[PDB]
Amino acid sequence: MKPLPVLNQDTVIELAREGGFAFIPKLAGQRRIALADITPEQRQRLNQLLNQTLPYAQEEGQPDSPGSGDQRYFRVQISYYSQTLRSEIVLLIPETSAPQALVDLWKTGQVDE
Repeated sequence: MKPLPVLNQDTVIELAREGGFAFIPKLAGQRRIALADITPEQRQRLNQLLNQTLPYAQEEGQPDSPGSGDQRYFRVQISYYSQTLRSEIVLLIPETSAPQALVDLWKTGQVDE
């Protein structure tokens, strides 16, 4: 088993949602976090922060919640640089098919299990 690349000093998660019908800033919802662009403490505090916010935040509205737009899609780009494996992984799939991993990656951004 080789689960997703755990958040390390060489991990970079970047997710962005687009689609709908009209190009509107509010429909951006972009989130690019690069651990390699911050300090060790900053990373740990960041992960713990967001995670600690989950139980302190509202509830999710199913893998695909209602709203405006006609064609929505999620784009998750996981950039991981290791010794044996050094590359990035981009995934783009419509919201209508957005798996729990996608909806969870944009919300928590942590390995699903």
